[PDB]
Parts: sequence; structure tokens; C-alpha cells
Amino acid sequence: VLKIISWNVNGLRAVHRKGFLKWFMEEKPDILCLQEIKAAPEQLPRKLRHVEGYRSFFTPAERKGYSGVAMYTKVPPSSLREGFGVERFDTEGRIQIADFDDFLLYNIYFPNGKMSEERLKYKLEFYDAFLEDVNRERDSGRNVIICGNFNTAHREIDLARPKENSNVSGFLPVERAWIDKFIENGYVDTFRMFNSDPGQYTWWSYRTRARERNVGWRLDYFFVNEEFKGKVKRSWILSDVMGSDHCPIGLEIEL
Amino acid sequence: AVLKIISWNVNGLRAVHRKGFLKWFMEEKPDILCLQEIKAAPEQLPRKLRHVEGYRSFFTPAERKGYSGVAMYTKVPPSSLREGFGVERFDTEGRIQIADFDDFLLYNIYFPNGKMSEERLKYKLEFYDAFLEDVNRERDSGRNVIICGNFNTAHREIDLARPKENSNVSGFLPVERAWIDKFIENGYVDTFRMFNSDPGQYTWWSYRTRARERNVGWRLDYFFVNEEFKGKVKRSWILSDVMGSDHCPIGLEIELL
DNA sequence: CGTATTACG
DNA sequence: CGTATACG
Repeated sequence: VLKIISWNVNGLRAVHRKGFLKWFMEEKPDILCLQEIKAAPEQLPRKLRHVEGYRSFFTPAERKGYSGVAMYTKVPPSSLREGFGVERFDTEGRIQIADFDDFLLYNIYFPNGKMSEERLKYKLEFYDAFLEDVNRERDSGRNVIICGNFNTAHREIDLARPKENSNVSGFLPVERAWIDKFIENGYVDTFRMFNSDPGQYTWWSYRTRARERNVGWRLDYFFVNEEFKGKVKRSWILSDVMGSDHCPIGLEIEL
Repeated sequence: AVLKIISWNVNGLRAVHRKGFLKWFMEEKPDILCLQEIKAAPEQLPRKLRHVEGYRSFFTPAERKGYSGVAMYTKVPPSSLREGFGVERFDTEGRIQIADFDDFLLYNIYFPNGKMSEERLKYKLEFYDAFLEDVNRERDSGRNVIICGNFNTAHREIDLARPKENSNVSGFLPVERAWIDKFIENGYVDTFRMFNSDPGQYTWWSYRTRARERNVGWRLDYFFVNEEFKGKVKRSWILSDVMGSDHCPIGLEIELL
């Protein structure tokens, strides 16, 4: 079994100050995917770039201190691709696609659509660009694992206040429909394979102290292509790991 | 009666508020509180910071957002408050309040820091010149004056822990030290030194080197009076245990009648 | 070091 | 609420 953890850390330097490395060394994932690092490698301490027993990969945005994704792994991939082949989507530090032979691992920080209509439109086009790429690979016979911050709660069970958020980016009908479509394209929301409970969230607003009252949203997911779903042994939420407004999520994969 | 004035370069009034400023303020209960480097306009402050029970507040922010700025809280409001010397470049940086309490004028002044450039050192020195013309005109007209705030210069070698290594650092340049000498010769008295002639008495310490815990400091904050008023000064002291900023507060007590 | 700026979330 | 250039 291989353990993969995904975490939108909302600042890698920030979580580092809070004890990221202590947590990392206790949890011992085989592969760790991070989103929203808000750093390029040259701004990171050495102990963050060089972690014992892991190869690290950093894919920053062009804009300083914005977005960015990272991957640490005990076995290195045979390749790592950092975009879809579309400039506007490939320069925000949102995409790592690592080839582990048994599977391709997509580590994706999907755009947030809250700030503006243009950014909602960018988010939905990113979604489409993502789906084209992953389908190309799956069709070629590759098995695929996708984790990261999708920035959308899929169904009503996936946030504490569905009614109030019907017109808020993150629970818009159009966004929820893209996830339906993604699933209908042959992919499985792994957490829902094992847990059909409500109150299971991965993000809580800092602003209203939402975490202590568990007023959250499930924005972070592990998906696999349906042909690969038999190899998924566990999908869970690391609810109690603090340090970010998102908590980590986990996947156990056989082979 | 006995009047207590406290001066404090807070380095962010919202910051000190978050650290317990109002609690300290209620404990100390000065008659007048002068603050420098508030880094805020009144609209950025909560209502309870704008209006403290028993005090009237006067905020004089810089044109630039979150930069500089001075404020004053007083139990008895002044008859008038002037917010400049009448020189535009000196009057737009939120550095000047001149309040008339009838018995005296109180200047609450955040003097400029000259460390960043030659341009800003020249600015500081010209601001010193404009300040001296102002206070002299008021004094010459028959007013007693109290001047407090952050002068941004340690006067003598006793006024900082490391005088030699700062001989060419703004804050301890011969030209700056000489200006304080000149201000004094114009008929003004550094009140702290009326009562305390010891070394190790400082009001500012660098955050960057954790200087405060080793007391590697500078005396940058002062209360001056015109010499004719000095017999009214009962005490002048440093509130060195009061945390929350890289400066500590200073105090003056005066007795009128 | 630490408090502001503005952008983003 | 909190994590990402200017001044001091």
C-alpha cells in the first residue's frame, strides 16, 4: 500500500513556522502533495527543500508569493509535467503531473472564483482544460490519481450551509455541474466510496471562527479513474491537523 | 493642581490596542496622553479607541495611509489645536500637533527619521529648523511651552549604549547632536536630565537584535520646556517596563498655581 | 523584528 | 482572519 496525502497549506513558510516538519515526519506519507505554497524554492529554508528520505518538486507561480504547488516523494517519478500546454493555465503554479508508472498523479490547485466574474470564468475554463488532459491520458490506458483543492463543494452534504451559498462561487450550480460531468466522464470521488456521512469537511473560514463549530466545506478531493477504483484501500480526512484553513486529506492505494 | 502628561511612540496604534493599550491607559490615567507613529487614520480605529471615556481625542494622520501620524487624548480639551508649522512638506506627514491648554502650549511632535536616505536626513534637519522657528515664535510671544515626542536623536554619549559605532549613523550624527545643543541654547531644558544623570536610561531599542532585553538602547523621546517654566516641572521619567512598542513611554508631571 | 501597505482567499 | 513592499 502507498499513502498519499494532499494538503492546501495556505503558505508553506507559514505551516513550517507552525510545525509542518514535525507533522510530516510523524505522518510518514509515501507521497505528499501541497497546494497554495505561496513561495518559490529560493524563498524556502533548506530544511523545507531538503527533507530526509524525500525528493522534492516545487512549481511556483510567476507572480511572487502567489499560488504554487509542491510534491515530496519517497520514490521519484519517471517524469513530471507542469502544465496542460496552455500558457494562461500553466503559469499560475497550479499543476504537477507526476508519472509513477502504475499511475499518473495529478496534483492540482484549482482556481478560486470568488473574487470576480473573470476569475470564475478562468476557473471554469481551467476545469475544462484539466478534463481534456486527464481524459487524453486515461484513454491512452493510463490509470490516474487526482488530488488537490477543487474549490467547489459537490453536493449539499459537502458543506454546512448549502442554502446560503447557492449564489457563492464554490457552490454555484455551474460549478457543481462540472463536478457531476467530471464524475460522469469515468472518475470516482474516493472519499464517498467509504463515507456517506454529513459534517465531513476540509476547509473552514478563518474569518468567522468556523472550524471550532465545524461550519465547513469539502473542497479537497482524491479522484481516480473508475478502472482503477479497485486499488483504492482508504480515502479519509485528517480533520485534526491544524495550521491551515484546510486540513490534509489521505489516500491509500494498492500497488 | 498636579498634571501628568505621558508621551509614547506606539509604532502602530492598532497594534498596541491589540496588545492591551486601553488597559494600560486606564491604569496610568494621565491628564494628557501624546502618541507618535500611530500609523492610522480615525476611520481605521474602533469606536472604543476613538472615544475613551473621560477623554477627548485628536488624531492627526499622515496623508499617506498607515504611515506616521500623531494623536492626543486629553481630559480637558485644548482651546485650539494647530496641525502644522505652515510649511506644506512638513505639515502633510502627520507629525505635528500644537495644542493650547492656556497655561502652556503642548507640542506633540513625531520628528523624522533620517536613516533611510540623504534626502530624508536633509528633510529631518530642515524639519528641526522649522520646528525651532515655530516654538521660538510662540515662546517669544509670551507663551510657556512643553514639547514632547520622538526627536529621533540621542543628544549625548550617555544617551545611547553604543556612541562610538553610531558616530556616522542618523540618530547620532554630529549635525543632529549639534541641533539639540542649539535648541537648548535657545532657552529650553531637557527635563529628564533635570532629575536623572545616570547612564543606561533609554526609550528605544531595536526589535531586530532583541536589544531591549540587553538594554542596548537609545534615548530618543524627550520632554522639553522653555527655561522660564522649569520650576513647574516636578518630575520627568521613563516608563521602561511598559511593553508593546520598540519605544517605551515617557512621563512629565507639572504643578500649576 | 514588527507594523503598516495592497492582493487574494 | 491570515499569508503573502515600505519604513524604521
